[PDB]
Amino acid sequence: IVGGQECKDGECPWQALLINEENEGFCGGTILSEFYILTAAHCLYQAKRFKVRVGDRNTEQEEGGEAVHEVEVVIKHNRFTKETYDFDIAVLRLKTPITFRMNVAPACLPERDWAESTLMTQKTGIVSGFGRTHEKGRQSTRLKMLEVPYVDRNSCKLSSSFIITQNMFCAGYDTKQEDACQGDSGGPHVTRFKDTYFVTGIVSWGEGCARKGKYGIYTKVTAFLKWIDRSMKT
Amino acid sequence: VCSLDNGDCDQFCHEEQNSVVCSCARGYTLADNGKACIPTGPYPCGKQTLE
Ligand SMILES: CN(C)Cc1nccn1-c1ccc(-c2ccc3c(C(N)=O)nn(-c4ccc5onc(N)c5c4)c3c2F)c(F)c1
Repeated sequence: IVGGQECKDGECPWQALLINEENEGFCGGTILSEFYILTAAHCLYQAKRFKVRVGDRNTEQEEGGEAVHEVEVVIKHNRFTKETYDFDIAVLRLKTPITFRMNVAPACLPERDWAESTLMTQKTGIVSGFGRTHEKGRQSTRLKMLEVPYVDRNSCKLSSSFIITQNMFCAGYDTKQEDACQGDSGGPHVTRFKDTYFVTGIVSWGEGCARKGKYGIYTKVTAFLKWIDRSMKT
Repeated sequence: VCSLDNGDCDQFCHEEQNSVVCSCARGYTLADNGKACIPTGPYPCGKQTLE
C-alpha cells in the first residue's frame, strides 16, 4: 500500500496474509468463511508451499492474537494465465477452521446483479495489505488500508499498456500518489454499503505502483461469484 | 424502486413483479419489516470487529 493510512485496530478483520517458508508474507488474501480464503491465482506459484496467517496487524510484534492455517486444497481457476493475468482468482480451503474474533472476521459475498448496480457504482472502495509502501521499496510491517476510487473501464483500458479483460477493473488515482503495490496481491478490495463491507475485488496487478497515467488492476469478483460458491461447495 | 435509496433495503435489493424484495447475506436474517438485516452472530461478515 502506497499512501493511505494504517488500519485501525479491527477495521480490516477480513485481511489474510500468505506466508512462505521464510515465514514472511508475499501475498494477501480475504477471509470468506472459517474454511475459506480468497486470493489471487498468480500468488499460488510465488512461494511453492505456503501458509495463511490471520488477525495480524503488526508483523514486528508477536502482539498476541495471530493464527496460522495450512491449505488443505488449492483451487486455481482453469482459465488463469501468466501472460494476461486474466482469471487471476483462487480459493483456499484451510485444514482447520478459522475462529472469528477481534481482527478476524469474513467480508460479505454479495449477489451479482446487486453488486454491479450498487457496489461498483459507489465512488470508492477500500484496499488493504502488507505490501510495499513505495514502488521499489520494502514491504510494510504494519497493515495498511487505502480508499481508491472506481475508474470506468474505457479510461482504464486506455491508461493501460496491457489488455483489461472484463474480469478485471481499475481503481485508484491517475496522478495522485496512492495505490496498491507488490505484496498486496491477492489481498482484499471491499466496498462499504450501509455499514457493511462486501468483497468486490482482488488485488491483481499494475504497471509499477502509483505511477502517472496508471491505476491499480483488480480481479472483478462480481464476475466470479458463482465460481466462488462452487469452489466453496455451494 | 431499487434505484432510489436502494429500495430501502439494508443490503440486497431486487425488483420482483414490479415491487421491491430485500435479502441479506449469510449471517444476517431479513427483518420482520422486510427491509433491515439483523446480524445473527457476534462476528457477522462485513462488520469491523470491536472489543
Ligand atoms: C509482464 N506481465 C506478464 C505482463 C502482464 N500482462 C497482464 C498483466 N501483466 C502484468 C503487468 C505488470 C505486473 C507488475 C510488475 C511489477 C510490479 C510492482 C513492483 N513494485 O515492481 N508492483 N506491482 C503491483 C502489484 C500489485 C498492485 O496492486 N495495485 C497496483 N497498482 C499494483 C502493482 C507490479 C506489477 F503488477 C504484473 F505482475 C503483471
